[PDB]
Amino acid sequence: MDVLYSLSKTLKDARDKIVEGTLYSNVSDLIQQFNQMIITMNGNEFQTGGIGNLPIRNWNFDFGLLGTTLLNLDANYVETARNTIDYFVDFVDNVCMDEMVRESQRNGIAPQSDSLRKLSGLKFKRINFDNSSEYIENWNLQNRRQRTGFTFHKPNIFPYSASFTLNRSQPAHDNLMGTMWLNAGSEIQVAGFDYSCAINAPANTQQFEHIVQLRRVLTTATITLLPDAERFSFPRVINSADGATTWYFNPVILRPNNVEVEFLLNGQIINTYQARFGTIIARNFDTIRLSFQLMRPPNMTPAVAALFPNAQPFEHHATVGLTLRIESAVCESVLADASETMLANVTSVRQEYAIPVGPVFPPGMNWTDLITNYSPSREDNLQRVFTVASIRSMLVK
Amino acid sequence: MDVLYSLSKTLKDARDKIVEGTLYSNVSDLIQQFNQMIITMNGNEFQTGGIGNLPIRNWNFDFGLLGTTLLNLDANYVETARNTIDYFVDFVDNVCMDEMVRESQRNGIAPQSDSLRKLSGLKFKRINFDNSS
Amino acid sequence: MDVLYSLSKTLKDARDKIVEGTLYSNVSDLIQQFNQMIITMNGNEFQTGGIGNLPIRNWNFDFGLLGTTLLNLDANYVETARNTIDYFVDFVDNVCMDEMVRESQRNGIAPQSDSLRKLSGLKFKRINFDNSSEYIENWNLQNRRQRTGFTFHKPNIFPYSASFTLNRSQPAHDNLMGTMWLNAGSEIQVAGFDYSCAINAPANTQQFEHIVQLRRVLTTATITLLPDAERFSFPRVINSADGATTWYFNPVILRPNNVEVEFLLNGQIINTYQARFGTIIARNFDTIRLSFQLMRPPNMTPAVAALFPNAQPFEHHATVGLTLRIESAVCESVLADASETMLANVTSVRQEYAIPVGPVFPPGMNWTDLITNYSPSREDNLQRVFTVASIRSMLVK
Amino acid sequence: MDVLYSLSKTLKDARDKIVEGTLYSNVSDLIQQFNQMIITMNGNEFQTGGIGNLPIRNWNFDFGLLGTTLLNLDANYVETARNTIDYFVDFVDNVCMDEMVRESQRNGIAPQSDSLRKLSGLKFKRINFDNSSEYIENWNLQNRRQRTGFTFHKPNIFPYSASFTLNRSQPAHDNLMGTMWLNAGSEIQVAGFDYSCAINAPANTQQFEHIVQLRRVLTTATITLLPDAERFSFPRVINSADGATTWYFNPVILRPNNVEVEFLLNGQIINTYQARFGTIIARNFDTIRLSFQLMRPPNMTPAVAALFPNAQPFEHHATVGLTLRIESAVCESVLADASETMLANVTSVRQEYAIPVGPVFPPGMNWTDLITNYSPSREDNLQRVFTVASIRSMLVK
Amino acid sequence: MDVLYSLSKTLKDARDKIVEGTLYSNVSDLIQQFNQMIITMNGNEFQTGGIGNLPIRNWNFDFGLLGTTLLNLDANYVETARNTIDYFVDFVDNVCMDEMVRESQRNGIAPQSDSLRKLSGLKFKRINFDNSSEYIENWNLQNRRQRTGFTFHKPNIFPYSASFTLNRSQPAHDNLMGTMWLNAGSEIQVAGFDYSCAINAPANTQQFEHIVQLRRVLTTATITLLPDAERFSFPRVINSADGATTWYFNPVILRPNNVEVEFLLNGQIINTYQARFGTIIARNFDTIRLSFQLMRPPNMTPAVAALFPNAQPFEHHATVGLTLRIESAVCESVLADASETMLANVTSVRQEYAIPVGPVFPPGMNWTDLITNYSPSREDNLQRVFTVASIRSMLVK
Amino acid sequence: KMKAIVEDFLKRLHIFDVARVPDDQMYRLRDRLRLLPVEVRRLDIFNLILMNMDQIERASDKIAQGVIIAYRDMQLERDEMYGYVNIARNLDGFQQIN
Ligand SMILES: [Zn+2]
Repeated sequence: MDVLYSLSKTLKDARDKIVEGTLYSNVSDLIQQFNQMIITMNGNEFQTGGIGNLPIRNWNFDFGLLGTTLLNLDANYVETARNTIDYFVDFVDNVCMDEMVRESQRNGIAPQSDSLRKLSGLKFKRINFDNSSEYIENWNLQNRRQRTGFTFHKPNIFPYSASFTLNRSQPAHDNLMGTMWLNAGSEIQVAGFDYSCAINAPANTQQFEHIVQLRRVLTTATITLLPDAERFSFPRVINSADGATTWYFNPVILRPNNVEVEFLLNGQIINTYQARFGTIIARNFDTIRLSFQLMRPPNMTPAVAALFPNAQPFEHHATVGLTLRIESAVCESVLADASETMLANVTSVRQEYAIPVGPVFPPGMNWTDLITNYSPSREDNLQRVFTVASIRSMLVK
Repeated sequence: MDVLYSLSKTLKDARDKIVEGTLYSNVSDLIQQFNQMIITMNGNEFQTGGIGNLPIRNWNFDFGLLGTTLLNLDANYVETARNTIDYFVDFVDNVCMDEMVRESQRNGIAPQSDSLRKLSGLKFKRINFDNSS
Repeated sequence: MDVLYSLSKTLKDARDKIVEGTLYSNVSDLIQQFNQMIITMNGNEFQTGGIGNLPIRNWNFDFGLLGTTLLNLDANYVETARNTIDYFVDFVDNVCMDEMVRESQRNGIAPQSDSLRKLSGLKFKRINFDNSSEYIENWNLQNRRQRTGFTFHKPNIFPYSASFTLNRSQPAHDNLMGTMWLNAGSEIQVAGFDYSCAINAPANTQQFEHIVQLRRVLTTATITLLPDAERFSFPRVINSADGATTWYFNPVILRPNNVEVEFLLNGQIINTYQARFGTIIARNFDTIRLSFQLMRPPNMTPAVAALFPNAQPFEHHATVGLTLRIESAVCESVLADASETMLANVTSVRQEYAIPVGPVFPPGMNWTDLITNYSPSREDNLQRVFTVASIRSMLVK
Repeated sequence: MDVLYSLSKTLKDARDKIVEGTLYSNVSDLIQQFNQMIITMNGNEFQTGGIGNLPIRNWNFDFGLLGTTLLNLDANYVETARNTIDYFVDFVDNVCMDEMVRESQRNGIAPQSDSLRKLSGLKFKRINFDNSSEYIENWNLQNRRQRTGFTFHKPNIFPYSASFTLNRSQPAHDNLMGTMWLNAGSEIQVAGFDYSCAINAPANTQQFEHIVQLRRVLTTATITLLPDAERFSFPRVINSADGATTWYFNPVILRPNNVEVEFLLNGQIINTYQARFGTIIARNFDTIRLSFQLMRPPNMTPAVAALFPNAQPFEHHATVGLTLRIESAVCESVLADASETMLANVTSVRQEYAIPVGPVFPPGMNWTDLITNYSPSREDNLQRVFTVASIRSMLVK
Repeated sequence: MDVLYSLSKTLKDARDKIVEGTLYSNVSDLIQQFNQMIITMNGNEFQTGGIGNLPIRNWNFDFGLLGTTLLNLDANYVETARNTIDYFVDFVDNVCMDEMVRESQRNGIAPQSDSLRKLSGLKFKRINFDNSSEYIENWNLQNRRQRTGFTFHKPNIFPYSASFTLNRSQPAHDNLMGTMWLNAGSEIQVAGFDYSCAINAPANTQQFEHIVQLRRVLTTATITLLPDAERFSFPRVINSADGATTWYFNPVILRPNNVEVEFLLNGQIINTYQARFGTIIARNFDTIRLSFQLMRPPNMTPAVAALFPNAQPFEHHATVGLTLRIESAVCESVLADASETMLANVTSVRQEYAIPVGPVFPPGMNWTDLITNYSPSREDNLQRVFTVASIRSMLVK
Repeated sequence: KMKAIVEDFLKRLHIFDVARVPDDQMYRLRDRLRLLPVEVRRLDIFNLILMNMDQIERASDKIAQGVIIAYRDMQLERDEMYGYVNIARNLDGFQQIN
């Protein structure tokens, strides 16, 4: 595996630092490394593909070295080189792809393909080099077992979930109380509604709460918390819990009262914020708990008083809400986010080559299904597969 | 300060370019830079912590330089190295954190900690490099 | 076969006695043995798999030997070794599995796979060693011929059987007499019931008997025998023998009278115990016979007398029972028990790779079906297959 | 860590292979290893204890080697040796115990004590060897990154849970329908009851279901499945769900109809068994789902018909049940089971020395609490602590 | 004695490591040890038998050695060896068996037979080696004397005892109060019953208690404690204390109230658990005390109220119970358990050869009788006899 | 390690006059030798020497293992056999340079 990495920074730091011009000396340390490779290869034989609509291709090696001679680089030098790189490019592609599809329950971590199982071989280790690529940097540290880590913008930690819970309801659904929400990606929106506007509630206040349990701990999270849930601020006709009928939601929004956000880790409060909207930091948590209340306005102008009668029918439904967005965070486990193309690369290669559903990943690499049951096997396979996608993107985008 | 920087790209471009496999020459310009450091260090002692729940660990130095056993590195070479880096890692952490808390109205744009105030010293400047971050 | 064994204790006593540090002197006698292998190997090519959903990986060999130099292992020594072992590991797995599925009627006791048929070859024998693994220890002794033997906790000798026998019945099922039981694994529970409470029985005693014939002889069995069959001490509605209706069982329990347990071998009483509850030893038997009686209480307090009238309806049904559990025993034939994972390993590998039903084993390696018709062919195949599972578990669990 | 291990197999394979007589050459490879140790040691001082009722014994080293001269050991040789071992014995004990209590939320997987933090030192690794003790065998493979695996018997995967769920109830609790169960250790018993005997149910059949989610996946499980739940086959007076009153349960048992057991992994059915009682194999699962029905008997003798009237009061409560026991299984995570003394050793040492409750483990190392919230930190600490207990048991039981 | 041991690990580590193939090196340290033996032997005449149905085979010794002039063991080498081992096998058997019957009051802890009395001789001690077999490991430590110890799955500490105690009774046995239990092996089930349902009891609570005194201390016990005693949850007709009549028990079960389990050692509470069901650890105890109460339900639905009238007749008998099982534990004294075959081996050899009852052991090696009066003499003889059985099982099962 | 030993070896065997031994042969000869056990006799002795090795070396009259530098007016120690001297059987707390 680490092998694989090199093969690339080799080519990039190659197809990049080698052109009509430049002095030898700025690549001396480079040329060398390169050749070393060629040698180890030549003679050895390979095979890739043979699964689904994936072409089976065989490759051999027998190439010249490099003029460690010349001072400057003449055009002619390049072309006689690019022609030799373009076999490694078109190669690696066919290599990544081959091990970017196979899954395995037991050792879902290690290599699978007849291509790679031969790479981890010892005689090839004579090639590692420059591992500053964020992903490999982390692959290694994970073998030595130590605190790893990645960087994500609008991460994808929440499996899609859009539902409601009626804490007080009746057949006519004309005087409900409960919450409705949307957890998806890096965002949570939750609204608490009370058709009665807490008319008979103690202290004329109805308490609400929304708890979200992350499948993986997030650390160093920068979060935006805002009052109101715009998504649940408009009239809706919704299916009843049993699917037998439909109810009407006609919200009127009030400011959420006594807002308290807790970021917990293993049941312990790590961060707590009381009514603080804007940007807040949650440094280490596996659970978010949002508590907020609807307090019946003690003083109401006529127009307001008219919305909240002492007796039914309750036609304007008092609603309070919150919106929370995780802009960035660090996770010890790989995840999909709003910037990285890893998930899309893996999913795309599998789709393009009609790769059959395997024993580890959900059909279509479905993110919601994956994160909902993010088993150790799925994570090890995902990391292997994401690391390969990142190696591939250094050369092929 | 600039000092501090190096100490890292040193380690990263280190814990990264140093693996069981690469040819020596792909790190000749690197090894060197590294050693240079070790020297300047060994001897001088440091204090970190001394605030809130921040542990006060005392760091002292005493390390041998780096071999060269030609023609790509042998595993044995790595381990005897990683063991020496993991003291600098666990160190720097305790260093950053220490100067990442102290503040000062008047001149709070400069070094504060008993750890860093000693780094800006002159006898250390002999390190700075690869400032592309 | 014996070949196979070595290949493992080789690796275990290897991946175990080889780590950063140790003195050479703890492995001199070991290193050697190892190398010897490598030689015999490389040069020969292998093929494994095919049948069912099982990959066909091809394997080549040509690995350099070791060092007898350093008399104090350096990390570098390990890694250059582990990398060579991890090919044998991932190999053997693919080897065991391949011969852990093929079955054969005629001579289905020897090797089958194109992988193993080549191992029994002569040029390979140059390896065999350290046969202290309980199972191989027994494989050999069986080849030559001698009192083999294994050790089992809560052995699985009784095919599941849960039924009843009505010795006296009538359409209304209001005055029955008979027995009901559950034989399963290492346990037997049997109850004798007499709705009339032996009112018209000679000496007011009803005799009961339960005989269980083992498919294999058990020797050196430690057994728990207790009065009462809790499983048949509660009210039940049961299907009639012909399935046409249901009867009611409303037990009231009395102590079993004149309990006699006989452990017979070929019709001969080897051990006999009269009313002895607790721990008893049955040293060699192929049959268990439990005889017990229901004796109408000669003296009854009013509350008791009320349960047992002189005339029907009989509403409280006098029941006596016994519970017998074989905690441990030795068997000359392999069996499933409550501690060993052999059956589960074989069954699991076959299930995971969608191995088609063969000519020897019942669908799903069903234990009850297997032990019910434990033919010589099934036993020879089971032993081969169990021995391989045990070889595999030395390295892969 | 691995260090620690050696220190023992050193002594065992020592205090065992050294007896008045033996011809030297059975230990040449042994003596050596031994001495090597002594050297590395001598000169380094050690400290242990420092909490609760744990003495703070101090230690020092300065010992003569072991004449490797003689051909046959004379008594005099032994005694001059045993006297040197008994300092290492009484030592290690005080060493294990010291690191068998300290816990850490962050890196609660690595070494803690001032005793061990010094052992992982490099100058010490000159000792490692013979890692065949099932537990170390697994410690390494985990530190290296691979499919670990342990062997058990009547494992302890189910936190104690004994409760019920009334699907149909009313204040008088005279016509209930629901399930009651006991999940504990490796066993599950569940009963479905319907006071009305499905008199008004579609097809006169009431469906039941019991789902149990394991905190860790079990593989290669050998399981006993039997019809009926004896535990719920007798009359009971139970507290109501709200604790305000008590209800009466008067069961009469019928055979469970359409029994289906599913062993699922991440929502997928891995194994499914339809009405198969006896021994079954579940090869890989994190969830067990038991579905069974109560079917009103279509044909009833008078005695049976009398139990099930068309109208209340319902005095005999139709009940169907299942019993499932995991005899053996493999788990990638350490667990308590019915044979290993690890949990008991750790719990016992902590209790004897009045070790204060720490930040990781529940008070008293309570198993139910531990397995209910089996966090990564608790598992890493448990494994460290179990591995040490196993090292200790090689010498001190 | 220790002599005896070697004679085996000699053969096992022999009949196992010696096969067509392997490199000499594996056995160099072994071969040697072996020969050494032969020498010491040859020339000494041995006699075995002379009691009951035990043949009297006499053995002469005149055997060659084992050339060390080879590298790879040729088949021919094996056979010329196996033929010499098969005399030692068939020998040792006849040796173990001979000293596996004789008993002595005075010095029972010592050797008896004309076969062994000659083995403890000095000129033979020249053999002893590799004492890692759990049992010998413990035999030795017992003669120098120290913290000995063993391991048992579901041990056999409780002599069979099934009885009751009526704390309140009258001739009609229509209003009883007391307890009934079953202590057997590693399990205890106890029920407390009060026909009056504590109608006239202080606080409407009836206290119960069950104390069990172990004959030997158990340490590091892993125990399952569950509410309810299924064994005493069904209707029974029982004999009165004086045997003159029979009473009726018609239980209805309630949850045991204020459950408290105490594991005491010499009158001191070592472990105490209040209402904790599931898995608990008892680290060192010689007594178990179970205290539990029946509390009349303060609130009862009609169906429940109907079972418990203010005046007799009391037709439903309130019962509360507990079940306790010792899954595993360590004991300083040998005991029978659910996994080891020692007791069964000793008992079986004596039964097969019609060995007459002796002065130490109860007839038939009856476990209940043995553990009930586990005198020092019985324990020393049992340990000697169990250790021999374990030596024998290394070769003959 | 190379030739040295090999040379003597063959010589004592008489039979052949070394020299005319292809260089591929002599070395290849080592390659094979360096993979065998060792006459318990032979071996058993080396193990012995190594264990005592250390002890001899320091136990000599002329020659000792390294010296330390403190530039810290340091207190001289006293030992019966040498009188007022500056020894120290323990170097710990200062780098080591082989
Ligand atoms: Zn068991």
